[PDB]
Amino acid sequence: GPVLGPTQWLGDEHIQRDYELLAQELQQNNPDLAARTRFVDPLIAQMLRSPSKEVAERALGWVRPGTADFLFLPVSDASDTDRHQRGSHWSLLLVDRRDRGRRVAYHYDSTQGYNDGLAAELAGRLDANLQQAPIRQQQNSYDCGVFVLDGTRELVRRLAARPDLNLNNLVISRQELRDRLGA
Amino acid sequence: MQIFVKTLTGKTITLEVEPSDTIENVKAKIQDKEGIPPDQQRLIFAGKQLEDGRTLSDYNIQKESTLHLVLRLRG
Repeated sequence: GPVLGPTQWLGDEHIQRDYELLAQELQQNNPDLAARTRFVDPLIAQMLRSPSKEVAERALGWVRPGTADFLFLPVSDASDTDRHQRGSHWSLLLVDRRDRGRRVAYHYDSTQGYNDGLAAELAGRLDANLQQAPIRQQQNSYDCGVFVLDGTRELVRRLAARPDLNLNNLVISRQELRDRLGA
Repeated sequence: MQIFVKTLTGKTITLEVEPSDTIENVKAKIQDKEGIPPDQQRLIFAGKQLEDGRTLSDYNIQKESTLHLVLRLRG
């Protein structure tokens, strides 16, 4: 699996599984771009913003940013401490490090501004300037994780071709995601 | 043998385990001390999530290793 219902919120297990699928696809079709790219585990992305600097530096060592051109971080607003606050929203941070002097973290949030506080924390930990980037806004209460996953896949397609990072025209498909995870 | 589980806040949980212990067994041991149900836990070692069915020895986790605990996410 893990399988996903028609209106089910995505968990970290769904996001990580699609990121593993994508990581394997990219290393097959574009191994050079795949070596330059990190699809960061959502749990490791939360560790990156930990108030414990020893936990954050461990997470940094797993991400290996110093050799990456692009970091894709799913951003959850789950609490660091409260077992009963496991998150309400997913957004996407793409950190472009190609210019090692002006790294930028593009924040794609399908509810604009929702996760901006956490996005700024992550960008600071990654030595990037935060910039809100356009993505189609969600039209229901359950698809933010699908925006994160399909936005990631669309950005990967655009990075392979030379560019346009405007995701206002993003078309998402929960159906295609459920098929990917179920197969 | 002794292993350590590090929390997102940097707190250290000390567990007593065997190499034959499954990851699920380890999560139960965390529940025994912290009260967190296993279904909420994820355990990470060397950047990889640990599957409930494998043992510590499967992942080459040896005495005094540190694992990282991150609770499940949803959105």
